Amino acid sequence: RITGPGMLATGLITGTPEFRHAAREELVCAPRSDQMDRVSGEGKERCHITGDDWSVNKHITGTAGQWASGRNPSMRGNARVVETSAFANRNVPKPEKPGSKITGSSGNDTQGSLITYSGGARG
Amino acid sequence: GIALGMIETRGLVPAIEAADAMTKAAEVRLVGRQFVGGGYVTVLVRGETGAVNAAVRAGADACERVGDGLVAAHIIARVHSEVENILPKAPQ
Amino acid sequence: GIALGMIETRGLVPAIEAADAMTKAAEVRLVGRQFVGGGYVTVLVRGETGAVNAAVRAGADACERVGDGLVAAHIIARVHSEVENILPKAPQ
Amino acid sequence: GIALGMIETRGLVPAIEAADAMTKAAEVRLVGRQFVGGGYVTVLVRGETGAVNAAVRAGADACERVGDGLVAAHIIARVHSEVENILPKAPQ
Amino acid sequence: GIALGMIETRGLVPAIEAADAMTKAAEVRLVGRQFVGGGYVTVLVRGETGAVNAAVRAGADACERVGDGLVAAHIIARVHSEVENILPKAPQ
Amino acid sequence: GIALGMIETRGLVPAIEAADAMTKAAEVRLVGRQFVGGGYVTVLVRGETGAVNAAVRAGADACERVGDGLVAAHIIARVHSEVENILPKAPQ
Amino acid sequence: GIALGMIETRGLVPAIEAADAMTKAAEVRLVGRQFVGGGYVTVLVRGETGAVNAAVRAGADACERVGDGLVAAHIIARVHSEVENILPKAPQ
Amino acid sequence: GIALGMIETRGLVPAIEAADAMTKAAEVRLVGRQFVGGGYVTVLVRGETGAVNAAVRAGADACERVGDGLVAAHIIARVHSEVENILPKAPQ
Amino acid sequence: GIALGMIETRGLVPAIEAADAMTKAAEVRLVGRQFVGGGYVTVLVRGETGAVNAAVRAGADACERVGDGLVAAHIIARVHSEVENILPKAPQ
Amino acid sequence: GIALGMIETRGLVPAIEAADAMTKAAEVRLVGRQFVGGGYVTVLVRGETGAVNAAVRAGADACERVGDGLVAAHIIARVHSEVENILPKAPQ
Amino acid sequence: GIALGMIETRGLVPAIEAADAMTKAAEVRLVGRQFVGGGYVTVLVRGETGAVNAAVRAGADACERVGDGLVAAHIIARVHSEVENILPKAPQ
Repeated sequence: RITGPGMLATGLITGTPEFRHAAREELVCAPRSDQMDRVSGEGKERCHITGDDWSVNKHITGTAGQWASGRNPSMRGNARVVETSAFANRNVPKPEKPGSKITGSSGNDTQGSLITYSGGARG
Repeated sequence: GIALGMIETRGLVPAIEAADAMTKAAEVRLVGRQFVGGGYVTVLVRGETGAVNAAVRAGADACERVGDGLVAAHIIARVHSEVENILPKAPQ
Repeated sequence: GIALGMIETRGLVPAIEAADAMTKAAEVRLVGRQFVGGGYVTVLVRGETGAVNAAVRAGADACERVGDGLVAAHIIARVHSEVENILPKAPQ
Repeated sequence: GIALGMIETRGLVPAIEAADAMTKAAEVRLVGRQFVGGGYVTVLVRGETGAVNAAVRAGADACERVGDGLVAAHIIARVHSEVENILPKAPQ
Repeated sequence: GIALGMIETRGLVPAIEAADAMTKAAEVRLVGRQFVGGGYVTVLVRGETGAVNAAVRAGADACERVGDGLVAAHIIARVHSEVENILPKAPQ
Repeated sequence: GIALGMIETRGLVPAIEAADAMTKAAEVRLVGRQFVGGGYVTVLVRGETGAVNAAVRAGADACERVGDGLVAAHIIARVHSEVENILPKAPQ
Repeated sequence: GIALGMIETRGLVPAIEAADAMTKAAEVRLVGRQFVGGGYVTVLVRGETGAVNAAVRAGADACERVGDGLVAAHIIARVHSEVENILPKAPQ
Repeated sequence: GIALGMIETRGLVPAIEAADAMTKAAEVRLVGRQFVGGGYVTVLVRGETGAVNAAVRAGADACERVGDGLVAAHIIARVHSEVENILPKAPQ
Repeated sequence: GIALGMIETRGLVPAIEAADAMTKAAEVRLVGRQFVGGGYVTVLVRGETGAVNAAVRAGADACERVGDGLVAAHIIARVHSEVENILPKAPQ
Repeated sequence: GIALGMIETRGLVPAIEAADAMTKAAEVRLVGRQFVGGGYVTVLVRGETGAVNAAVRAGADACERVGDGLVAAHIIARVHSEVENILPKAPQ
Repeated sequence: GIALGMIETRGLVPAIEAADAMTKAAEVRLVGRQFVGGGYVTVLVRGETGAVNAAVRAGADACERVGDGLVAAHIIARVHSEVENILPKAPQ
């Protein structure tokens, strides 16, 4: 009925006037492969040190566990991560490889790594 | 104008198109363009509330299908005085 | 204020909305906004324990659906004196 | 010299190849190169509307097959005055 | 003490919660907070070998479920003099 | 030497290996290392077309299996004058 | 010595563990710790070929399980004179 | 105020009613009335984006049931300089 | 600001809530709070048309369930010049 | 303190009881008593957010069954400076 | 310019929206706006062929649903020198 810049981006905009919801919301050390430790050096628990070690059983209580996490209130949220990085883009879709049809002694290795000259042509 | 309208995008090309449509589409001044790191680029404008609503809507619609695309398009009609400390004043 | 309120987000638009909601909701001071990197933006506030608790709840709800969204909303009633050195004093 | 041609690539090698193809194809100036972060790189060129339509197409084709590739190819025929602030004038 | 204990986390909020937990848990002194990049924050403490181990385990538990979580937790009882050059001394 | 040879890798280790292999293979100048962001590290050389054709190929073969890998290996025998502004002239 | 040993890791905690293991294992000199970006952290050691080879092997095993793990572990017996410009001379 | 609000109608009576409704409803100056030909009469008003939005809505609601009716209601927040020389500059 | 927005409530506690929400939502001036008598209290604000709209929506939503409730939430884009005399300019 | 806690009742007897229970329970100063009219009485306290939250709760429980009863019990942790104009500074 | 772009619409509200979209999109000079009679309003823009193509496409898209509608959108790269006589040189 009324046209103008208001009609655009109906779902995308999040703002103050109408979007705001109303009245609603064997071995001494355990196998390296089959073991992973909380602390990763010096405090590693893989190796069964026997004696008066600094390890703590379930009977003792304090300094770790609920006695550390519970102190400070916290909340968590499901925000969306794409992880744009060189590692993440290591499987990015790519166009068909350039093909070399040069017929001269060009040192043209078509079995090695892709060396693209200007325009994306292989060489 | 004290209203704030921010549009966030993955990459710069969608942001510059969003800024172009945002400014062409109403009275708004491009106060800042911030690289958030990780790809995210935020372009934010200032103006009167009605103008910012039109500018933000134009930007979100324009840049929705440019490059990686739109992440956020948000409006704050009056940002608290504290928040002004973390907002750019003139474009850079 | 001793209490520290923290809200992390994926992008700057949710961070600004969170900071605006935090400051509006209660008596908090926006000590700093930090660009952690790789798309993370963290907003820090300091105030009395009661205010920070109210502000952080307002911030988490405000930015929950804005942009990529909220990562963490954390409250620390009293930081150890050592931690004070790694916290921003004033925003920039 | 008002049309803006922007090519965004994942990495810098495709960005440089796109820049070389764009400047070779048409009579366009390479205003700037920007590291958007997160692996994005954007190359912007300025020229006549026809020259920037040819350069962008030439650049997009060239950098498609180089490394991670092209994320976006965009043309802004008329660029608003405000946007000029966030547009680099010359390449650093 | 000279033993070094480090906790790595995704985002600054779990990093600060860790540093708060380690400092409060045992007799350790916070010495740095590094922004590794990519949304990774490392908090390093120094103290007696026993104290550092107790602090780091407490910190790991504390930041394990805050925000994007915990990446690593490490203690080096004795650090070679060479590695002292790539370690922060006092938090800035 | 006016030709340009660029190699982009995921990380600094393959980049340094690529840089070493290229400079050791032919008579080329290592003129820049560029942390593009998000891990991408571009190392680019300037030399004769034959020297840079043989340097880039050796570098690519050397850094392909090192670390995360090799993103792109590119050669531009003739570089447009405009693109010369966005190319390093000496190591950062 | 001129032999160069480079170890790349995801995060800093593995890098510090790697550097500690390397400097402890053999007579190598830690010359730099580079934050590549994207999370990668690269520690470079210079020494005699025998010492660097021993140092890198010890480092690769020590940091493999720490944090997000190891990305690369490389040895270059002789580094070209050109590359040494892009190699840090001493840690910072 | 640089926003333009236009309300076409069939016949003059709905146009005069729309012109009266729009000006009374909000702060908009009536730039003109053009007899488009074929029984279409367009009334154009200028003002702030928010004012024009209120005026145009009021005008459309007033002329909907007056005579033949409403053809178009449109709001242009920003008018390009070119379009100026085709609009009625003089209010009378 | 020409535009006027009035919220009427049963009691004063809802009126104060509406006034706080309105002034926080957008850029408006609380020009008066009137005790109509018989339980009604009317808080009315002045501002731009766009800001006033955003303000009254927030005020209506905020005070809807506080105390007895909300009686009326009215928006006038521009009052007649005559009605300006019976409107407060600053609160008593 | 700046947090505002308002309790509204039908009649003065519950309002005075609310003031007594509120002021006794926590550390909040009684800033105003307002006769809205129609039988409504409003008692206003100002204090720290934690202090105000305990006081409003105590007052509400206390006046809930005294006379006609409790119309409302509201807390505003931070009142906009505009609303400060319409609030009593001290009691009558 | 030589390229001629024409858009015909039913009424002046669909024509003004096109004219605004045309000149905004590309650097096209608006030469004429003709009331053909019978409720047809034609807008002619003159510019470069590349600029006119973008202008007409933008103009046609913007006013397809604005008012009674778009009749047609026609681009002529170069008109015969004879047809220049029946074209409007400047807007009325």
